[PDB]
Amino acid sequence: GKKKVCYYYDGDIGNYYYGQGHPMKPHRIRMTHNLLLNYGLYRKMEIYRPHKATAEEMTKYHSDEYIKFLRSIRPDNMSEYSKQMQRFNVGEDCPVFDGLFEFCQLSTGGSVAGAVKLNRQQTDMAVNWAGGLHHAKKSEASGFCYVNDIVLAILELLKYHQRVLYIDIDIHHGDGVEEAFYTTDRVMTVSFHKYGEYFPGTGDLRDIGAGKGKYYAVNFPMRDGIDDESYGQIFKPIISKVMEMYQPSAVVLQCGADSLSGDRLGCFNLTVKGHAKCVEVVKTFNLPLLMLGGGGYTIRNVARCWTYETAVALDCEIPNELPYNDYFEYFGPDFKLHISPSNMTNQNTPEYMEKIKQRLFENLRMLP
Amino acid sequence: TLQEFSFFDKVRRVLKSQEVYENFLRCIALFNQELVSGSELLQLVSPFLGKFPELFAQFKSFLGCKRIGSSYRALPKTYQQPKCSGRTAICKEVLNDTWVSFPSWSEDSTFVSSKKTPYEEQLHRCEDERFELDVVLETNLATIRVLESVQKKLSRMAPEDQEKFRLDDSLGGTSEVIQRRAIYRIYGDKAPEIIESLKKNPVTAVPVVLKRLKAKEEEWREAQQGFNKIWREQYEKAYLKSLDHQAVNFKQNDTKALRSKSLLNEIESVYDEHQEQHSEGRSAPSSEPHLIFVYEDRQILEDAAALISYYVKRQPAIQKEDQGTIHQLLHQFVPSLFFSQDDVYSLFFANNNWYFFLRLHQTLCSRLLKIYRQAQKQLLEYRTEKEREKLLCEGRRELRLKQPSEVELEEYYPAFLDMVRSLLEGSIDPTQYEDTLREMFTIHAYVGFTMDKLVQNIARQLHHLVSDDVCLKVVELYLNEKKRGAAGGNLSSRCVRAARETSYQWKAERCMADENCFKVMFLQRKGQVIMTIELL
Amino acid sequence: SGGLMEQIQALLAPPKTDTQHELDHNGLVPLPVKVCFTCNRSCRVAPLIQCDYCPLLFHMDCLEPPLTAMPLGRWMCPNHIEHVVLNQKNMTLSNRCQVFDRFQDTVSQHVVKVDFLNRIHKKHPP
Ligand SMILES: O=C(CCCCCCC(=O)Nc1ccccc1)NO
Ligand SMILES: [Ca+2]
Ligand SMILES: [Ca+2]
Ligand SMILES: [Zn+2]
Ligand SMILES: [Zn+2]
Ligand SMILES: [Zn+2]
Repeated sequence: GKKKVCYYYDGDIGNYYYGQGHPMKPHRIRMTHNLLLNYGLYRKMEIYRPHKATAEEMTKYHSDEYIKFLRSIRPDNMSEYSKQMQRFNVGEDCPVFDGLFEFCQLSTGGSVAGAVKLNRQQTDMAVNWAGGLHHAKKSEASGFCYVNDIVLAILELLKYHQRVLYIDIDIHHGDGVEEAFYTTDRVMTVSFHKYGEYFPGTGDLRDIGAGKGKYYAVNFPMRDGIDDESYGQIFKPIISKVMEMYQPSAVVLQCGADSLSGDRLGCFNLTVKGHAKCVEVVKTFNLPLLMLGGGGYTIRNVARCWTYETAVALDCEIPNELPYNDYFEYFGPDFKLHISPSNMTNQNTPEYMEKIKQRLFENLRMLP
Repeated sequence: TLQEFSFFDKVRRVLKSQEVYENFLRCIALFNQELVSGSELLQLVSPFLGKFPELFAQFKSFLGCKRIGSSYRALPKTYQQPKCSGRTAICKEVLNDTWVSFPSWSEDSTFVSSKKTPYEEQLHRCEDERFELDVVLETNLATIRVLESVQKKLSRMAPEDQEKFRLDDSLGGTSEVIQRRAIYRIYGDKAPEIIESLKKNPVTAVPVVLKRLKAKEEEWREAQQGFNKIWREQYEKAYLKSLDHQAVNFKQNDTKALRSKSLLNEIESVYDEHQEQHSEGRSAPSSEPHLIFVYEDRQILEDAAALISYYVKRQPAIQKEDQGTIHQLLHQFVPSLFFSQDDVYSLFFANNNWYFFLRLHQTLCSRLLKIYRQAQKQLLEYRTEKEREKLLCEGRRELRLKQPSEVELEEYYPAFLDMVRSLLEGSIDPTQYEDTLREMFTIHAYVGFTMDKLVQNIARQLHHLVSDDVCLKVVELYLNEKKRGAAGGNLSSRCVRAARETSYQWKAERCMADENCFKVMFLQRKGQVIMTIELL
Repeated sequence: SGGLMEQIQALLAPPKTDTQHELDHNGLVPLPVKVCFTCNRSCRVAPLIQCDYCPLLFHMDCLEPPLTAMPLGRWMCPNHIEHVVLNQKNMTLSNRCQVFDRFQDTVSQHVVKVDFLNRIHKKHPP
């Protein structure tokens, strides 16, 4: 039925500048919000301003030294932290820009507030598109991410929920979140990703966990050019089996949009409808769900995808015609909500997918 | 006994090599030294004999720091784990502490240049160009709003208190960086003096900063309007070409893939694979065809015949008698072979040229069917989308371009045929033809990019199919044998006429004893025609 | 090659007043052919990877579990013995190599290996 979905947005998130020519652009969130305003989706949704997360809420997973470095480093004093900058992997790939700590605070606070809201049972759906940074490690920055807010949100969720299930449909492997919970059975991480000469270079079929957390981490490696039909054919049965064996109490869904066709860094061939089919499938199971952002580097497609999933979570149907908005010219020349795929070859043959699915099923049957 | 000798004989025969066989011997010898248990022995021998159930059953009867995964390494035990201040009980009991996973790669970055057509790079560049200007503009506008709000607050209080009002480094906003960033961008090196003036004496300094910011905002807005005008008709020129990932590869790949030698190799390789399988003695019946293709519509057949006739009728080097002969071959004999004039089959014995012609004709028919199906799908999707979007309350459930009418959507396919005819005549340029096809069929248009050449190829085959006595003798032999009914007939009567069919094949062997002989079976089923070709 | 970036960055600038198993060159299945060990098919259906220890060609999908990407280095086919040696991962590669070379000088040994096979084969031990 129709339920309540808390929405977290801070007006200042769109202004933070990663640098010239850097693929990561917070501006996308702003455009997404703008689209939500011009479809009239603010009336059926509750919008909150996320509180900034103190360093004390970040040091629950990150070391105090790394957080102190993040809070201290500025573009005008890069000379006095060079060694530290080498140590914490802050530099070329993850640059130091103006107000990066405030960006991390807002992104983390949105997801932490959503997790607290879900714990208090004031809602069964919280959305934070500023979140979804899953590559950050305990004491280092990786993959354009500085603070791992997914781990902090799950740590907040664990205070009331015995089992938390995390699902990752970003094209990259969520190594930070999987590594944070590699040896525990209270969190199982499902990741669908491209594998083979690709960042971060982890997430093999045989990475199934360690110690007490064995068989509680599943990875589906893929090839170039997966499309909507294959993704739908292999996502629904695997998630159904995971939910029937694991029986979780809360779900955290990472909705990274770099797995769509035409992405500046991705290789897949999904569309907005096929991407949001996963949201529909997850929502079918009626669990406290926390939807997060993530990757996505073709800015217009990110806006389209995230506004469509926000509409889907509200059980609202929106027209295929884009309404007039502040960033309308981004969406030319068609000005449609849905996107068309390319005709790139799908290298994932049916036998490959069947074999990987069978291996995953046999791995899942071993849970107690 | 001799059973063990026979077993070893068949295994070294089936392994087809000495090195793999010797690896098997190394396995069994390592077992013989009592280092291998029986179950472990069979689990090691399973790779060698996993595809021969008989051999596997016979062998079973005869018998009667640490690292995990692939990318996780154990942390040192004597390693000073970085202390954390917020660790609660769940933090200690849940968080991983012993494995660290090292990225198993070094390549810095390649994005996806492998699959990013130059037309997707222009779109990316235009996007980043838009984003830079937009982010600067919106930072300026947010700072303008913040200063307007603080000025409105200031104007409402007592004049003896205004000189006592001050601002911090957030400058009235919720961020300590953004407003200073905007002021720095506006004022260059003089930014710190203006910032100190704003913090110390807001009353006199706010309006002048607001005026400067507003003037810069207006100038940047008009510049952005001009840049928006320029950025358009680059998206228009790049969008449809960015989604078509195969045209550049497809043109050359298809211009090669249709040569006679390539078609011959495509079946010679399959014949060699089947011959090797027969040599190894694997369980495969010796009656399956090497290649199988499907024709799913007769209308596509007469459309293709009409296209080929249209091209051939405008040929200067083909004489009127040859035009008539090709007409009889194309509109009479070929439909008879496909039985246009269940479980009813036709048998045909052909040389190289007829095999080439059949391959090319099947390719053309399949492509025409693909285009037709795409047009039908487009029309259906448009009608369904119209019906769906008509019934939409949108948010109540708590310029642009004019899409074509339905009539154009259903007339796309005849328009496509007219376009193919125009291209064949040479009245339309290949570039305009390709652009119209792309705008008509989006990402499935490339299927028709090299049609004319294909038709040309087919034409040549037809012409040669008249000039070579072997081909006319082949068709005459088929007709003479069909007059007896041995070549092709009902499926059940096969065993009734099988010996007679053998005679036909015999004659084929004595008519093309220096040339490849092809057995072609046309099987009709549920409105489709399956053409199965096997090389003798 | 006219890009708008220079004009935008100037307009926004601060006032700083301071071998054999592969397709031929034209693209053709080489003849005679070598086939996959699992399906007995050539490179036409899919590219073949060649084991560098034994002359066994394989398909990326015909393996179990299938390979996701091309192996960049030296790859080991699943039809060798060093896999059971890999069960114990503590020992280094030099000892493994010396153990293998302990049987690399009398490679035929056909009489003695059939003899050991029948010697073990007796149901009642001697
Ligand atoms: O989307 C991501 C992060 C992808 C990180 C890819 C790192 C390599 C890279 O492309 N770096 C880069 C490129 C241009 C400019 C600066 C850094 N995770 O989900
Ligand atoms: Ca993923
Ligand atoms: Ca786990
Ligand atoms: Zn990603
Ligand atoms: Zn194979
Ligand atoms: Zn090998």
